[PDB]
Amino acid sequence: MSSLPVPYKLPVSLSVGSCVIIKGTPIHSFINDPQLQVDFYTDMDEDSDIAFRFRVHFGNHVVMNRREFGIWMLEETTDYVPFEDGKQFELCIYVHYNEYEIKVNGIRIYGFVHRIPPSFVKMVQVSRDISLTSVCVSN
Repeated sequence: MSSLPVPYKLPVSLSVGSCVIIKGTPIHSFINDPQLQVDFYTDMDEDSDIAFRFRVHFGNHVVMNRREFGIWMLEETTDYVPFEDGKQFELCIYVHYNEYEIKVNGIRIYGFVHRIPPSFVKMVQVSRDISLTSVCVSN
């Protein structure tokens, strides 16, 4: 009604210089392990490979990884998660030549190096404990 379906699937084409911009609000923040997940898939089904998963445990940490043929690779984390319960955030994922750069409300929190070319990404999926207002791919 007032927000997009979650989980949400958007077909995309990414190039160097692209930015995936997600606007939403953390909800259910009183539960034990509230989360946000963003997956960059290489095809339209959820069994396809994942170039980049960004999984936030709100108030705790972010875990990032890549899946090929069902197998997860080298996991990366940071405890820098500057979201606010019940307040809208702007999550920007910039596609650079060498990495995805993740900014939360304008502040870089991480850079995840490409394991496969970002041009291989065909779909972005947003899931878990958010209300989702908008998603798009800019430039």
